[PDB]
Amino acid sequence: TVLIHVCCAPDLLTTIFHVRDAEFFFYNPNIQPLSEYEKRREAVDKVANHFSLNVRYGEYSTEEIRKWYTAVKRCERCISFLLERTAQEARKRGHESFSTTLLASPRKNLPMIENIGKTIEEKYGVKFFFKNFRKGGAYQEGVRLSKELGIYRQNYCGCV
Ligand code: SF4
Ligand SMILES: [Cl-]
Ligand SMILES: [Zn+2]
Repeated sequence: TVLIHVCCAPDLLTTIFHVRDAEFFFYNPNIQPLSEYEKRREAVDKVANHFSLNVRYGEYSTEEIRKWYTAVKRCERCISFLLERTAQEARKRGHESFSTTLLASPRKNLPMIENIGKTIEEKYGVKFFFKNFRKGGAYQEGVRLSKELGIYRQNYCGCV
C-alpha cells in the first residue's frame, strides 16, 4: 500500500487515473491564508466523496505553519518538508511506500521531486514511488474531470 501526499484536487484527479489502491494524505501548511487552505481542502474532499477515496487530513495550525516557515532552492525545501512528514506518516500507518500528487503537476520539476523522494526514502525506509503521473494523457483526463466536477483550479502554488 502507498501513502500519497496530496497538494490539490486537480493534481489528485490526474493521479487517480493511474493509482489503484492508495491512502491519500492532505498536508500543506505552506498554503496561506487559512481561507485558501480551506478552499483547497474542500475541493479535495469533494473529489474524495465523488470517487470514494481514502483521504486523511493532516495538521494545519499556527505551530505547523511556523515549523514550515523555519524550514524555508526554497521550493526544494518546501517539497522536502512536505514529503518528510508524508514518509513519517507512511511508516506510522504501516504503508511500505509513499508518493505525492506533485508528480502530476505540470509546473513542477520531476527530477528535483524524484531526488527529494529518494533522499527521504533512504532516511525513513519507506519506498518512494515515482511515476510520470501526467503521462497516459492522465493530465488532460484530470482537466476534463476537474471541469465536470466543477473543481477549484488554483491560480498560484500556495505560499505567500
Ligand atoms: S512556490 Fe510552491 S513549492 Fe515553492 S516554496 Fe512556495 S509553496 Fe513551496
Ligand atoms: Cl499544486
Ligand atoms: Zn497540486
